[PDB]
Amino acid sequence: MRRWFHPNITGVEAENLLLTRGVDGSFLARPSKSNPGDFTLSVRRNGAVTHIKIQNTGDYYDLYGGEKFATLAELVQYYMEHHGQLKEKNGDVIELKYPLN
Repeated sequence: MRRWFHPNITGVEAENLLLTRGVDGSFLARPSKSNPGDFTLSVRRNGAVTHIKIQNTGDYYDLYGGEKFATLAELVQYYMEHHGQLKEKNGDVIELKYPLN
């Protein structure tokens, strides 16, 4: 739903927040600089932060592949509930565990 969304932050303030007040599995979503309109999930795992690109085609949201969603909040809820399905690049499963509010 809402509190893990941070309109207010840069990629670097996202890594700050997650490394000082996060734990592994902490995540937030934030507007993208790499492509406006889109958003990006900054996820903490193994002490580091990964940034995953969320596509907004204006017709649905996805992770440039995968299941399609009408809303951002629905995308994040599916991946919180469905633990094996978010994988970045090298098939590496990433757990969306603890929202960084």
